[PDB]
Amino acid sequence: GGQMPIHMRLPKLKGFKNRFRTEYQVVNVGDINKAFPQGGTVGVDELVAKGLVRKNSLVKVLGDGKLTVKVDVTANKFSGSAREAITAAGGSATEL
Amino acid sequence: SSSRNGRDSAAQRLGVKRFGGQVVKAGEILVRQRGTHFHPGVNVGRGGDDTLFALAPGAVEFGAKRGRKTVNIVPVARP
Amino acid sequence: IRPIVKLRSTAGTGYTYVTRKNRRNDPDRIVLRKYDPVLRRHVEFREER
RNA sequence: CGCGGGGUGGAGCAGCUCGGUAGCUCGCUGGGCUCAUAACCCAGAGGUCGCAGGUUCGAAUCCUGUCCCCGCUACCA
RNA sequence: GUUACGGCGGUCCAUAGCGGCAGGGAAACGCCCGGUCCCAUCCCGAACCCGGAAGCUAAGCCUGCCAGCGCCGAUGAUACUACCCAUCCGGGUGGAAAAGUAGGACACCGCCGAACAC
RNA sequence: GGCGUCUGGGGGGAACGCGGGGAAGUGAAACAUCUCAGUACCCGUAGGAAGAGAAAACAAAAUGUGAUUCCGUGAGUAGUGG
RNA sequence: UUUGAAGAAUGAGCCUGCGAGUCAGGGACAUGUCGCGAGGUUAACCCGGGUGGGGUAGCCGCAGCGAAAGCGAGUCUGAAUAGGGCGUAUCCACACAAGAGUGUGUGGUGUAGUGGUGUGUUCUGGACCCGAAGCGGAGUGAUCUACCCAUGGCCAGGGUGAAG
RNA sequence: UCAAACUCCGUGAUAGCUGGUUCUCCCCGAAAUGCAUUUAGGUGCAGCGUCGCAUGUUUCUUGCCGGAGGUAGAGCUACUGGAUGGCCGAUGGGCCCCACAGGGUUACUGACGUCAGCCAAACUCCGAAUGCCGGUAAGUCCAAGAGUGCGGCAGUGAGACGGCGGGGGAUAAGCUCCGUGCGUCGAGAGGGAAACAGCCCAGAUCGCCGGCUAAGGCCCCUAAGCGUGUGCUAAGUGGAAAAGGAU
RNA sequence: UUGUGCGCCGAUAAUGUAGCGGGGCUCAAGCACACCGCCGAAGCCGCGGCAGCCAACGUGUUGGCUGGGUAGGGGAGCGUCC
RNA sequence: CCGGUGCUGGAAGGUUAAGAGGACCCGUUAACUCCCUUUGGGGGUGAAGCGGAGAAUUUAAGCCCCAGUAAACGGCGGUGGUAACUAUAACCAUCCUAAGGUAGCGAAAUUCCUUGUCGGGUAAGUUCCGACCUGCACGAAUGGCGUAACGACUUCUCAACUGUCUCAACCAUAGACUCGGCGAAAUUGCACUACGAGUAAAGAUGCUCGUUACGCGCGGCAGGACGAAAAGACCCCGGGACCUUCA
RNA sequence: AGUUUAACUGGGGCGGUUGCCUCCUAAAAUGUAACGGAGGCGCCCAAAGGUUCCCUCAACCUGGACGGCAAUCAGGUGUUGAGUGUAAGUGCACAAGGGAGCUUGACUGCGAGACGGACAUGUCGAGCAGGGACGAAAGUCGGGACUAGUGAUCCGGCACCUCUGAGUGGAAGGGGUGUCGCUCAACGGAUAAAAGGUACCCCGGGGAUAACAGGCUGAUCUUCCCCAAGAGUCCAUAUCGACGGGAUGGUUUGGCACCUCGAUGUCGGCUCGUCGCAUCCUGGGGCUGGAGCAGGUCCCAAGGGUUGGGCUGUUCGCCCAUUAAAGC
Repeated sequence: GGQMPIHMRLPKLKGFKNRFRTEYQVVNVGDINKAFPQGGTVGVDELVAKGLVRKNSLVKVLGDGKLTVKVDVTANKFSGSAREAITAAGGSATEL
Repeated sequence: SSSRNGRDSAAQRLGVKRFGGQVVKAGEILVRQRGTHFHPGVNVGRGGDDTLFALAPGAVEFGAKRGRKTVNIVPVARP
Repeated sequence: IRPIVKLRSTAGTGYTYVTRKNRRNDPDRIVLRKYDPVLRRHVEFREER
């Protein structure tokens, strides 16, 4: 109605967007424990196969759920909780 | 001709927001006022704009104390 | 020029800022007033002209 | 239809509020020059822009009714 | 436990106040005596503070007497009033119900302490 | 410059193409930036297609791809914008 | 169309025909339905005389918070274990803290989207239909009319009577 | 055809403007308000409708209880102001003693104070009723088809009259502007009011050559009573009207 | 002389009675107070039909409540053509 | 009247673009180096070159400025007093101006008041003529005052003339009327389209209560059908167009 | 050449206004409109903030040198009438009023919960921490007794930041935090940037809105009337009838804006009339300060009649002659 509209009387949201952003497709250790009840080698290809992450994507692993099984996880990044849970189960957490 | 009047301020919505018996949380505005037509008492505090707010839960109790009209908050004893 | 201007009281020992207002017809530019800064604690603040 | 607008010594004009209003010319009064005006000297004298109100301490000064001759008043069909 | 009592409080902070006219000094409250000390006066030991105990309940404080001034104050009635009835009557119903007036209402309650009692 | 001779052009054509020129209504609830729109229109030119095209390119540290054009995505994103 | 019209407000002479929410888009939102399902789906394109079969590039879901670096069921702020914001699908049970509104841990249950398609709104488009005055581009027009150029023609009759 | 020709094209120009928008039935059902607006005849959002989902009586009504208000009314010697008459009498004006002061005295003004009676939207020592907030117990409760939250879809955002309270206006307007869990029309037929959207009665599912009623009416028009009883009226009052006049 | 219930005057426009809707009404068909009946609606009831919501019971009947309606929302349908 | 705005001329100054000018500064880093410990890595300085930001200084017109110009656009005053009756004011004082409207004209094609006043003309003259000047709001090339002649101009008067009129009558012709023939039109919601007083969207053929009225035509009149025509041109809102300008 | 040139508006224009705060209107919650009634704001204060402590005025009376009503001094009365930075209101004497000392909380990070609420805005806020001020301590302090004292967004500037750094290291630029720049005052702020005319006008619309007429109202106007102070030699009422008061009518100027703006043609005249009576003449009558003639005033009466000319567009009016009269 000529009132200064909501999309102009409000401030533009702060900040920028960082075109050089390294975004990671994330998978949780609980999802891993469900996908691989027996354990074993676990890599980006296997996670893509089991439908946990997307192809052609950097992968990060996160410690949300419970992990009980031995896994030689291979991803691009790991969180501390994820790494610790993996090693507590007794497997390994390799970064490429 | 013309009138030199025509102005008015915005209504400030002063008044009593929580009357006697109304159970209120702490910080609840009880009384919006300019001066101290209502004074603060038990578990009630006075803001910069002479607004009365509960400092604790309870039911609002309107009382008097040395002629002043007061606003008090009486505790609600849990069962 | 206004009598009561912005002032922009800055700090000694680190030149960060607090802002308030003060009349120009006071016979000075130097409103030395203590204040709490971030990154340090209570110190004297002056008005950078 | 309706609106608008300055006032101050006797005359004409100035002067916006640090706490007085006043000043100029003319006029007038007294004296002097002259045998008797004008021009000279002043002790020169001279006013509350009317009352109400200031935030007033106090308002010519500021604000309103009044103070009132005021330039513009103009409903176009 | 009793005081003509000293504090600390309370009341829909006036039924409590003011002003009476007659009284009290046990401890206490007080005036009061002095400024050496802490402290103090935009000047003043008046006050604040300190040290004291000469005399005095004169005052404050306290007790009794009160409708003199103020305060409280119903009832009933009236006004006003939500709803209702009523074709103007702002009439009337049933509900609520003032102000003013008038009749009448003159401090009380608690805790501690003191002297005494005990 | 004149004379002679020879070779050719000239104009048309619905659309598409390349290069140039280039509006305004409109929208922005006004309007000028902006948009409409490089549209309409115009000009010059073609060819059966044209243009472009064989890196003084992309890319980002991958032993990378390897002319150009076109299609889809990227994405109504990054950004741009009184 | 109006507060309100039989209305003396509008429109309609009558009949017959025609005459207005449509279409496109992997568009947006919501809803229904179908398929599959933590996956769903292909686009261009290829092969098919078809409506079928291939096609993983991408897209949406699958982890969020933060300006971002980044960290990650946490994260941002912040000196903070000190609170708040957003998020941790939801619910159940227990336990402990609290009764400042309830929270924190443990266990369990375990999260539902996506692509077709219908419908309703919506975006870009003429966008339900009709309607201007007017703006712009390019052209047509001076055989009407205005003015001018060239060349021709016309102005009965009667008077007045300048210069020379 | 000329305050910028005509034609074609852009072009289906754009128009907050006007008009038009075609079959049916069932259920529900508004608004004409607020805020903002180069806005005021438009639009956004809210309010109000519908649909769906979730919740479920939280809504609403009544009783009771707890509460805050400053209206009506009243009061003012309770404030600010206004204001009547008395009383006193400063104060001044005069007079006389006549200076100048200090005195008495007044044809006068006569403040302040006081006695009595009064007034006020911007006065209040007071102070309702209502309404509002909250709580509580019930009611309705095969329904109000409630309320709240979310979302889809809206329309409305020109209101009108009447009752009550009020402003503006001449306490005029079929005036205007507000308020009112006030109404009706709007969007509501039917009956009455002669006719007559907004007044009264009453909210139309359809049918019936059945009955009771409301408002309003019962001599004839016109259905029902030239009803009964007691009075009144002489003016056709009834079946318009004032100050005021009136054996 | 007081108050009251009815009345009188004041009273006064212009197409035509025209300020009871009309006739006509005081032998009230006028006013007041009481009383008695009746008329009177698409209200309520009665009989019947239909629909919506809900409930109950049964795997479709009964019952209750509701059913004016503009903008508008929702639902279900008729008809036309291919 | 050169104050304003223009136009012309001038340029001692002031200001002023691009261009020259490139200081200084910044970025980078060859090299110096300092710790910090690492197996090299974080702080300072910093040449040249390349870049970026670009100061001082110089630089024209224009503008400011200095003069002129009004047959350039334009502008050409107030207050108060004063003469032996009164009246006015030749005269004076004062304020402001760039200058204060001269001659001449003047209730005007200009004068609101206003039918100004006076005179003339008329029986009677808001018009006309002459004159006065109190010029709301004349005025000298947006020319002033006059002017013979001219004018389908405007205004007034007079003679003559007349049907313009008192006051209308008659004749013919073309229509209208009748017959024959051809044969439209605008308009149109309908229709066996009364009047009064009312009521009503406030002016009724259509409603109410009454009154009046046999049905159908022909010629006529024009009061109504808020008659037809043209989506009011005035007004407003919205939008255009064209025009103006120190937007 | 393209465009702008606001809206509200009891039609529009002119005038005025536009945001914020306070009161009344406002109908005892909140809220509530009007070109309704009154005022104020677009700041100030480095103390006029914070804290600790202390005090209580104004007015009046009395006494006092200049000194006066009123300066400062003393005493008394005085519970609030003063004063509160500034409008008003609400409050404040318990002080929020007056004074002194020390100070900078006129903080940083946050904020349970609320108010208000179309949205955007706005408002209060106990409490935790940090580091402080005051205070013995409790505690208070995140500006002011309160409510106004201000401006969204975009854009850009400055300072700081362990953010980013278009191959890499840097840098530029961007980003965060704090903050600055708009009488954008038409104050929810169309553009960074904008005035007018149209009678040459056009289009779309409107009876949503004016002019004519109608309708309502009836201030005004008109026609009467009530009281009767009085003028009238006396005598209120033969006649006029003040101050005041009540009404008619609906013809005047108006108010409203209800039909009509997809058309209701306007003044005056001409023609034709028709109606009312508030009667100009004619007619009838009462009173008279009516001797008579002639009148005045009032009542009844609307049958008929109610001239022609000069001026002016004119209605109206003045004038000329007449008339029984020259009606409204």
